[PDB]
Amino acid sequence: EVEALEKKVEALEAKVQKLEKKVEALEHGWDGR
Amino acid sequence: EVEALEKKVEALEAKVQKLEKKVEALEHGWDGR
Amino acid sequence: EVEALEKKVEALEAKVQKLEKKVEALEHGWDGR
Repeated sequence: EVEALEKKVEALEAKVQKLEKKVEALEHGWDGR
Repeated sequence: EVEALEKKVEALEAKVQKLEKKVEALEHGWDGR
Repeated sequence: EVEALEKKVEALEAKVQKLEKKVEALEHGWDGR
């Protein structure tokens, strides 16, 4: 498990980082969005 | 721990998938949103 | 690993909770957003 868990957590971290950026752009209205 | 960790990661994956869909709908403006 | 995994999952849970709130505010248009 622990190896599989490591991979899924790393996937999630990448996805959470991208969502934070997208949501921060939506909240601030960057680039006319 | 490892059993608890598995459950929380699975919860997070579901939540991250729903957030991606919602944010992709906000970014693309689907359905007048 | 398992200790490191616990910390990253906890970080992710906090971040996912904040994103849910922000996205729910964007979807519902709370506070004129």
